[PDB]
Amino acid sequence: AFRYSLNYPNIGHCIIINNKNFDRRTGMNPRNGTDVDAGNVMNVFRKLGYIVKVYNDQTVAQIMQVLTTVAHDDHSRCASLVCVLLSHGDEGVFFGTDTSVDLKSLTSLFRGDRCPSLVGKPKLFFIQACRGTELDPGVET
Amino acid sequence: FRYSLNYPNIGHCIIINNKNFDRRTGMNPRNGTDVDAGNVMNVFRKLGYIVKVYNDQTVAQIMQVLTTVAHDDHSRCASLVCVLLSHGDEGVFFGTDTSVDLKSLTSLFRGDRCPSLVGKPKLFFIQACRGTELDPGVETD
Amino acid sequence: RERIPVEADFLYAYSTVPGYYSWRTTMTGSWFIQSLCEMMTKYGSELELLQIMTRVNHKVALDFESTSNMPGFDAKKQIPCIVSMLTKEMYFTP
Amino acid sequence: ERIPVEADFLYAYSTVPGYYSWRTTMTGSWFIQSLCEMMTKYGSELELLQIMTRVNHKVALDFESTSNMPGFDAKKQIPCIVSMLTKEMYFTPLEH
Amino acid sequence: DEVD
Repeated sequence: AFRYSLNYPNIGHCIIINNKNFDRRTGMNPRNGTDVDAGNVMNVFRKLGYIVKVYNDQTVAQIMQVLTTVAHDDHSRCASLVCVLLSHGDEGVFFGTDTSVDLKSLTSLFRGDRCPSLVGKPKLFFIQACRGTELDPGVET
Repeated sequence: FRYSLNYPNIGHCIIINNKNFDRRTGMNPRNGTDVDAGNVMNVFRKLGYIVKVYNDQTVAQIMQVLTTVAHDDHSRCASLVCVLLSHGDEGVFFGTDTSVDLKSLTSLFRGDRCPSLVGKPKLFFIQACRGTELDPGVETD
Repeated sequence: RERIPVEADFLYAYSTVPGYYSWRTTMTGSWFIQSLCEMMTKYGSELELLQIMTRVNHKVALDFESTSNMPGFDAKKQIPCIVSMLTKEMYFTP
Repeated sequence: ERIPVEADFLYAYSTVPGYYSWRTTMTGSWFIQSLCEMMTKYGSELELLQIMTRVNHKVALDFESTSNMPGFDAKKQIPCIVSMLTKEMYFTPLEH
Repeated sequence: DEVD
């Protein structure tokens, strides 16, 4: 089969982690306009059939609770899983409202030996966050 | 859109092929890499690439090879292909002598460092280890 | 039954390159997410997801350029980074 | 027009960051032999990301390690396709 | 089978 099957009752869930306001004494400026990102995404995936839930201003621990709970649910009836991550970041790390966490720690919750009911099914992460401080100057064609 | 093939040459295929390593490294021989290198050569030569194979290259040799390719004129080339066959670790590629950061190799062709290739596809194929984790697999249907 | 890698069938669609900053506007939002939503809207019911993301890459690369009156941060560009461990084509409509 | 200096790269990795990458004795690495067989089969038909998807599938399904080395037996692999391409990539002017 |  060349195509992931859509022969499931539900195309699946869409979890949006939307981080706007951060712990002040970390020095992270608010992410103004992240609310339009989250509403735009929610509407896109809602109209495609996904069941969308939005989690605003989650700490690292809270993100893990959210995604650990999703990973332990039953997805027998779901064709896929979507996860949109909107926050600050650095190289390899995603920022809660409190501090950073390794992205590998978020994504590995859905690994095939840990998330059985999503085995063989597309698991789709979209990650809006910085990955460092380098800036791309561009080049004229 | 699609990358235009309307060029005289589809482009160059550079293969870096490392079988035997400096005994000071302790890395074991990569027996059968000549099978990989010959299969790649045959494949890309059949689509019109001009294939050059560089065998058992040290870090510094690799760097000079690719820097030369970067600094050449590809105005007639539609694309560039580079195949890297060696040992590796997370983010690094082993010359026969020691490791080098992969970013150092590939950034030689970045848009502002290699203007002859701006807007054309730079295609790397990397056969190397990226760490020491092993994938146990999971049974499905 | 058959065994598959525990890391199979993931797609990590990053807004930017490893090591690079990621650009967002206060009014319209993220360059990447805004471009994602636009291409998903136009093509979600017709194209395969990796093809969609390549068009998102085209939009982010060509349509946006930064502005900041801290001129070390001005006139910068961004390209997203599509990381696929997918083993089949992903279409959102059968 | 200006384009990003990092644009129009593809990094097709044999394996996932942090992971070992597997070879056969002397029949080639799993990744490169699957790449060559899908290039051979589809290089005049599919665009590059479609090909590498079928490479990911062939590596993920048809290979499993046999080793007497402790802890290395019956292991799996999936390649890792990193695209900053901005267009479809075909290797022939007309796909058939 | 062996590793890189």
